[PDB]
Amino acid sequence: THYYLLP
Amino acid sequence: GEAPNQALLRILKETEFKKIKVLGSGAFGTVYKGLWIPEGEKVKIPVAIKELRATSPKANKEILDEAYVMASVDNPHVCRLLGICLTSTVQLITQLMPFGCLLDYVREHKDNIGSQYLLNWCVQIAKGMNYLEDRRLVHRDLAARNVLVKTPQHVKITDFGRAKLLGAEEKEYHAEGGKVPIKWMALESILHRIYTHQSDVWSYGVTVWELMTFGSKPYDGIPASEISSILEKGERLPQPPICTIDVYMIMVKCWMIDADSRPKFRELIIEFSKMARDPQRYLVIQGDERMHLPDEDMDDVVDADEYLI
Repeated sequence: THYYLLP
Repeated sequence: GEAPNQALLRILKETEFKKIKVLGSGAFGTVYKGLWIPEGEKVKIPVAIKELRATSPKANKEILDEAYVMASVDNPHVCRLLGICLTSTVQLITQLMPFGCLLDYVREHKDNIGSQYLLNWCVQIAKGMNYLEDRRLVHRDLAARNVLVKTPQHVKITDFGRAKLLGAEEKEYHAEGGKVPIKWMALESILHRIYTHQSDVWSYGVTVWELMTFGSKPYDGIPASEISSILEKGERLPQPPICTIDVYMIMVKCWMIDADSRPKFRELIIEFSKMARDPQRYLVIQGDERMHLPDEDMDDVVDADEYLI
């Protein structure tokens, strides 16, 4: 749960 | 600018290795604990066999360069691919790292880890990354979760799924959009999708901070939606309790915005090995002077690091 959406 | 990659990719038979146990399972398939027995070589090599279920051609396509990358690297502190097996479901065979993930190990053994080991682990990762830099390679996913424990005294870098090679003219790698480990990334990596060897130094800094806090979550409890604003405002990860200012001074330098102001991996090797010779002086742990850390047949077994082709 530490892979995130990059804007 | 580059030299030919004459690395050898070994194709293995399914009848060449024995599957003892299942380490873990997922939608990505199941990892097997097993022994690799080269046909008529009288050797048994403890292996980790990771091979997948519902394959999409996208999935297959570069589970394969991870294999391409791992087959090209050769260092005492880097996981080397032993070979692959082209079954109905493609087989990838790597060296068995019994004690598993380093992040889980420091969480599990936080009571019996001394300053000597922590400083050693920092040196070995620094050495591994330095080898990767020599190979003109950028890992792009360096974290405590991606350092594996062969023995408590021997760790290797892994997870090359995001790794990229750099051209001779190239100095920076410009990536494309996707889900990324924000809280390990450099500022330029978060903002401009720009990666470099120095961006790994940042990620290397966070990895150390994880170890010194025995597996704490970096920037825990704060949303990743703007870690990058905070990094701009000047804030960094706090100083771990066991860390002298010396050690923490080193972490901070890795988190400099000017990537050129960050330490090279070859220098991190020097400094940590400098501190590794007098551990007590640089890491204050209680009961430090009293701590000690250390499956199927076993007559012909050889470790993969001793089996050369």
